[PDB]
Amino acid sequence: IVGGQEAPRSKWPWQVSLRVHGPYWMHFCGGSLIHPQWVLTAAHCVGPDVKDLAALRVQLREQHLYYQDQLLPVSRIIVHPQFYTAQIGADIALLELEEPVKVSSHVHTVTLPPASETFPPGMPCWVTGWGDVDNDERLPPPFPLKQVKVPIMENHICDAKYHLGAYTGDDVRIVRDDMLCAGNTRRDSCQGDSGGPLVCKVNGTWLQAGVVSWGEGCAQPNRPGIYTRVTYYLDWIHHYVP
Ligand SMILES: NCc1cccc(OC[C@@H]2CN(c3cccc(C#Cc4cccnc4Cl)c3)C(=O)O2)c1
Repeated sequence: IVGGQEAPRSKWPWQVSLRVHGPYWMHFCGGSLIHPQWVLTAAHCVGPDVKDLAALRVQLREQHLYYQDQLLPVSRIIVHPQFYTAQIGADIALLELEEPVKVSSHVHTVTLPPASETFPPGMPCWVTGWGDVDNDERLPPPFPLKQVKVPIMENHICDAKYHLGAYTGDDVRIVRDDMLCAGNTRRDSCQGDSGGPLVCKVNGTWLQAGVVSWGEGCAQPNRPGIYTRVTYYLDWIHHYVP
Protein backbone atom coordinates (compact mmCIF):
# COMPACT_ATOMS: atom_id res chain seq x y z
CA ILE A 1 0.00 0.00 0.00
CA VAL A 2 1.38 3.40 -1.12
CA GLY A 3 0.20 6.32 1.03
CA GLY A 4 -2.42 5.87 3.72
CA GLN A 5 -1.71 4.37 7.15
CA GLU A 6 -1.84 1.35 9.47
CA ALA A 7 -5.41 -0.01 9.64
CA PRO A 8 -7.19 0.12 13.01
CA ARG A 9 -7.64 -3.39 14.48
CA SER A 10 -11.43 -3.29 14.03
CA LYS A 11 -11.27 -2.63 10.27
CA TRP A 12 -11.20 -4.97 7.27
CA PRO A 13 -12.17 -8.19 9.09
CA TRP A 14 -12.26 -10.00 5.70
CA GLN A 15 -8.60 -9.31 4.74
CA VAL A 16 -6.48 -12.45 4.36
CA SER A 17 -2.78 -13.10 3.58
CA LEU A 18 -1.68 -15.84 1.16
CA ARG A 19 1.52 -17.64 2.18
CA VAL A 20 4.02 -19.69 0.15
CA HIS A 21 6.17 -22.42 1.80
CA GLY A 22 9.91 -21.70 2.08
CA PRO A 23 12.36 -20.89 4.90
CA TYR A 24 9.18 -19.44 6.39
CA TRP A 25 5.58 -19.10 5.26
CA MET A 26 6.02 -15.84 3.36
CA HIS A 27 3.32 -13.36 2.35
CA PHE A 28 2.97 -12.99 -1.43
CA CYS A 29 -0.65 -11.87 -2.10
CA GLY A 30 -3.86 -10.65 -0.42
CA GLY A 31 -7.35 -12.14 -0.53
CA SER A 32 -10.74 -11.62 1.06
CA LEU A 33 -13.04 -13.91 3.02
CA ILE A 34 -16.33 -14.06 1.08
CA HIS A 35 -17.82 -17.19 2.76
CA PRO A 36 -16.68 -19.02 5.94
CA GLN A 37 -15.03 -21.59 3.64
CA TRP A 38 -14.01 -19.38 0.68
CA VAL A 39 -11.39 -16.79 -0.11
CA LEU A 40 -11.55 -14.50 -3.15
CA THR A 41 -8.15 -13.55 -4.69
CA ALA A 42 -6.42 -12.75 -8.05
CA ALA A 43 -5.81 -15.58 -10.55
CA HIS A 44 -2.28 -14.26 -11.16
CA CYS A 45 -1.44 -14.99 -7.50
CA VAL A 46 -2.04 -18.73 -8.12
CA GLY A 47 -1.97 -19.22 -11.92
CA PRO A 48 -2.13 -19.68 -14.78
CA ASP A 49 0.14 -22.65 -14.00
CA VAL A 50 -1.20 -25.27 -11.56
CA LYS A 51 0.88 -25.39 -8.39
CA ASP A 52 0.91 -27.76 -5.43
CA LEU A 53 -1.82 -26.99 -2.89
CA ALA A 54 0.49 -28.22 -0.11
CA ALA A 55 2.72 -25.18 -0.72
CA LEU A 56 -0.08 -22.67 -0.02
CA ARG A 57 -1.62 -21.48 3.27
CA VAL A 58 -4.19 -18.79 4.10
CA GLN A 59 -3.85 -16.46 7.11
CA LEU A 60 -7.02 -14.68 8.29
CA ARG A 61 -7.09 -11.04 9.58
CA GLU A 62 -4.10 -10.30 11.77
CA GLN A 63 -2.70 -6.86 12.65
CA HIS A 64 0.94 -7.85 11.97
CA LEU A 65 2.20 -10.49 9.55
CA TYR A 66 4.02 -13.45 11.12
CA TYR A 67 3.68 -12.64 14.82
CA GLN A 68 0.75 -14.84 15.76
CA ASP A 69 0.03 -16.80 12.59
CA GLN A 70 -2.61 -19.52 12.47
CA LEU A 71 -2.13 -20.82 8.94
CA LEU A 72 -4.97 -22.63 7.12
CA PRO A 73 -4.59 -25.23 4.37
CA VAL A 74 -6.61 -25.11 1.16
CA SER A 75 -8.61 -28.00 -0.40
CA ARG A 76 -9.22 -26.46 -3.86
CA ILE A 77 -7.92 -23.62 -6.02
CA ILE A 78 -10.46 -22.55 -8.68
CA VAL A 79 -9.09 -20.14 -11.29
CA HIS A 80 -11.32 -18.38 -13.80
CA PRO A 81 -10.94 -20.41 -17.01
CA GLN A 82 -10.58 -17.23 -19.14
CA PHE A 83 -7.45 -16.32 -17.19
CA TYR A 84 -3.95 -16.39 -18.55
CA THR A 85 -2.52 -12.88 -17.96
CA ALA A 86 -3.61 -9.96 -15.79
CA GLN A 87 -3.44 -7.43 -18.68
CA ILE A 88 -5.92 -9.49 -20.67
CA GLY A 89 -8.37 -9.86 -17.74
CA ALA A 90 -10.35 -12.51 -15.80
CA ASP A 91 -7.82 -11.96 -13.01
CA ILE A 92 -9.87 -13.72 -10.33
CA ALA A 93 -9.67 -16.96 -8.36
CA LEU A 94 -11.30 -18.77 -5.43
CA LEU A 95 -9.65 -20.76 -2.67
CA GLU A 96 -11.70 -23.30 -0.74
CA LEU A 97 -10.43 -23.84 2.80
CA GLU A 98 -10.32 -27.39 4.21
CA GLU A 99 -12.61 -26.26 7.07
CA PRO A 100 -15.10 -23.40 7.35
CA VAL A 101 -13.84 -20.75 9.74
CA LYS A 102 -15.74 -19.29 12.70
CA VAL A 103 -16.77 -15.65 12.24
CA SER A 104 -16.92 -12.74 14.66
CA SER A 105 -16.59 -8.94 14.67
CA HIS A 106 -12.80 -9.46 14.25
CA VAL A 107 -12.91 -11.96 11.34
CA HIS A 108 -15.87 -12.14 8.98
CA THR A 109 -16.92 -12.04 5.34
CA VAL A 110 -17.17 -9.10 2.97
CA THR A 111 -20.41 -8.47 1.03
CA LEU A 112 -20.24 -8.81 -2.74
CA PRO A 113 -21.94 -6.08 -4.83
CA PRO A 114 -25.25 -6.51 -6.72
CA ALA A 115 -24.77 -7.09 -10.45
CA SER A 116 -25.95 -3.52 -11.14
CA GLU A 117 -23.55 -1.38 -9.02
CA THR A 118 -21.09 0.70 -11.10
CA PHE A 119 -18.87 2.33 -8.48
CA PRO A 120 -18.62 5.84 -9.99
CA PRO A 121 -15.93 8.47 -9.45
CA GLY A 122 -16.27 10.11 -6.06
CA MET A 123 -17.36 7.01 -4.23
CA PRO A 124 -15.46 6.45 -0.91
CA CYS A 125 -13.31 3.36 -1.55
CA TRP A 126 -10.37 1.79 0.28
CA VAL A 127 -7.76 -0.78 -0.72
CA THR A 128 -5.89 -2.70 1.97
CA GLY A 129 -2.87 -5.03 2.21
CA TRP A 130 0.64 -5.88 3.38
CA GLY A 131 2.23 -5.09 -0.02
CA ASP A 132 5.01 -2.69 -1.02
CA VAL A 133 4.88 0.82 0.38
CA ASP A 134 6.49 2.18 -2.79
CA ASN A 135 8.04 0.78 -5.97
CA ASP A 136 10.61 -1.87 -5.00
CA GLU A 137 10.15 -0.97 -1.32
CA ARG A 138 8.75 -3.74 0.84
CA LEU A 139 6.57 -3.13 3.90
CA PRO A 140 9.05 -2.93 6.79
CA PRO A 141 8.77 -5.02 9.97
CA PRO A 142 6.60 -5.34 12.01
CA PHE A 143 4.40 -5.62 8.86
CA PRO A 144 1.22 -3.80 9.87
CA LEU A 145 -1.84 -4.14 7.68
CA LYS A 146 -2.13 -0.89 5.70
CA GLN A 147 -5.13 0.93 4.20
CA VAL A 148 -5.50 3.84 1.79
CA LYS A 149 -8.54 5.68 0.42
CA VAL A 150 -8.37 5.70 -3.40
CA PRO A 151 -10.27 7.78 -5.93
CA ILE A 152 -12.14 5.80 -8.63
CA MET A 153 -11.45 6.91 -12.22
CA GLU A 154 -14.05 6.08 -14.92
CA ASN A 155 -12.84 3.28 -17.21
CA HIS A 156 -12.70 5.41 -20.38
CA ILE A 157 -10.63 8.12 -18.63
CA CYS A 158 -8.33 5.46 -17.15
CA ASP A 159 -7.96 3.87 -20.59
CA ALA A 160 -7.05 7.26 -22.12
CA LYS A 161 -4.44 7.77 -19.32
CA TYR A 162 -2.86 4.40 -20.13
CA HIS A 163 -2.44 5.50 -23.73
CA LEU A 164 -0.55 8.68 -22.76
CA GLY A 165 3.22 8.29 -23.19
CA ALA A 166 2.54 5.03 -25.07
CA TYR A 167 2.74 3.86 -28.68
CA THR A 168 -0.54 1.92 -28.47
CA GLY A 169 -3.28 3.24 -30.83
CA ASP A 170 -6.13 5.09 -29.02
CA ASP A 171 -8.79 2.63 -30.30
CA VAL A 172 -6.98 -0.37 -28.84
CA ARG A 173 -8.60 -0.72 -25.40
CA ILE A 174 -6.12 -1.36 -22.61
CA VAL A 175 -8.37 -0.90 -19.60
CA ARG A 176 -11.14 -3.35 -20.32
CA ASP A 177 -14.80 -3.39 -19.33
CA ASP A 178 -14.20 -6.21 -16.82
CA MET A 179 -11.66 -3.98 -15.06
CA LEU A 180 -11.88 -0.92 -12.79
CA CYS A 181 -9.37 1.85 -11.97
CA ALA A 182 -8.51 3.61 -8.76
CA GLY A 183 -5.64 5.56 -7.17
CA ASN A 184 -3.28 8.37 -8.06
CA THR A 185 0.35 9.49 -7.61
CA ARG A 186 0.00 9.55 -3.81
CA ARG A 187 -2.38 6.62 -3.16
CA ASP A 188 -2.30 3.13 -4.66
CA SER A 189 -1.89 -0.57 -4.13
CA CYS A 190 1.41 -2.16 -5.01
CA GLN A 191 3.14 -5.51 -5.47
CA GLY A 192 2.15 -7.77 -2.57
CA ASP A 193 -1.35 -6.23 -2.39
CA SER A 194 -2.42 -8.26 -5.43
CA GLY A 195 -5.49 -10.38 -4.84
CA GLY A 196 -6.68 -8.16 -2.00
CA PRO A 197 -9.91 -6.17 -1.87
CA LEU A 198 -10.97 -2.75 -3.02
CA VAL A 199 -14.07 -2.00 -0.93
CA CYS A 200 -16.53 0.88 -1.27
CA LYS A 201 -19.10 2.00 1.30
CA VAL A 202 -22.56 1.97 -0.37
CA ASN A 203 -25.68 2.91 1.66
CA GLY A 204 -23.78 2.08 4.85
CA THR A 205 -22.44 -1.33 3.70
CA TRP A 206 -18.95 -2.26 2.54
CA LEU A 207 -19.04 -3.88 -0.89
CA GLN A 208 -16.06 -5.44 -2.66
CA ALA A 209 -15.80 -3.54 -5.96
CA GLY A 210 -12.41 -4.83 -7.05
CA VAL A 211 -9.58 -7.32 -6.73
CA VAL A 212 -6.07 -5.84 -6.84
CA SER A 213 -4.75 -6.91 -10.26
CA TRP A 214 -2.08 -4.85 -12.12
CA GLY A 215 -0.79 -1.48 -13.29
CA GLU A 216 2.39 0.16 -14.44
CA GLY A 217 4.30 0.28 -11.16
CA CYS A 218 2.74 2.03 -8.16
CA ALA A 219 1.48 5.64 -7.89
CA GLN A 220 3.07 6.56 -11.27
CA PRO A 221 1.76 9.52 -13.35
CA ASN A 222 -1.00 8.56 -15.80
CA ARG A 223 -0.99 4.95 -14.49
CA PRO A 224 -3.83 4.35 -11.95
CA GLY A 225 -4.09 0.95 -10.28
CA ILE A 226 -6.16 -1.64 -12.13
CA TYR A 227 -8.61 -3.98 -10.39
CA THR A 228 -10.66 -6.92 -11.53
CA ARG A 229 -14.26 -5.68 -11.64
CA VAL A 230 -16.10 -8.00 -9.18
CA THR A 231 -19.58 -7.43 -10.70
CA TYR A 232 -18.39 -9.05 -13.95
CA TYR A 233 -17.70 -12.40 -12.25
CA LEU A 234 -20.73 -12.79 -9.95
CA ASP A 235 -22.27 -15.69 -11.88
CA TRP A 236 -18.90 -17.50 -11.93
CA ILE A 237 -18.37 -16.94 -8.18
CA HIS A 238 -21.89 -18.23 -7.44
CA HIS A 239 -21.15 -21.42 -9.36
CA TYR A 240 -18.86 -22.41 -6.44
CA VAL A 241 -19.68 -20.28 -3.43
CA PRO A 242 -23.03 -21.10 -1.64
N1 LIG B 1 -0.34 -0.01 -8.69
C1 LIG B 1 -1.27 -1.16 -8.91
C2 LIG B 1 -0.61 -2.51 -8.84
C3 LIG B 1 -0.95 -3.42 -7.83
C4 LIG B 1 -0.38 -4.70 -7.75
C5 LIG B 1 0.57 -5.13 -8.68
C6 LIG B 1 0.92 -4.21 -9.69
O1 LIG B 1 1.82 -4.51 -10.69
C7 LIG B 1 2.36 -5.83 -10.77
C8 LIG B 1 2.80 -6.07 -12.22
C9 LIG B 1 3.88 -5.10 -12.78
N2 LIG B 1 3.27 -4.68 -14.06
C10 LIG B 1 3.86 -3.75 -15.01
C11 LIG B 1 5.21 -3.40 -14.87
C12 LIG B 1 5.79 -2.48 -15.75
C13 LIG B 1 5.03 -1.91 -16.77
C14 LIG B 1 3.67 -2.24 -16.92
C15 LIG B 1 2.90 -1.62 -17.98
C16 LIG B 1 2.27 -1.09 -18.87
C17 LIG B 1 1.55 -0.39 -19.92
C18 LIG B 1 1.72 0.98 -20.05
C19 LIG B 1 1.03 1.67 -21.06
C20 LIG B 1 0.17 0.94 -21.88
N3 LIG B 1 -0.03 -0.38 -21.76
C21 LIG B 1 0.64 -1.03 -20.79
CL1 LIG B 1 0.31 -2.81 -20.63
C22 LIG B 1 3.07 -3.17 -16.04
C23 LIG B 1 1.98 -5.25 -14.19
O2 LIG B 1 1.21 -5.05 -15.14
O3 LIG B 1 1.69 -6.04 -13.11
C24 LIG B 1 0.35 -2.91 -9.78
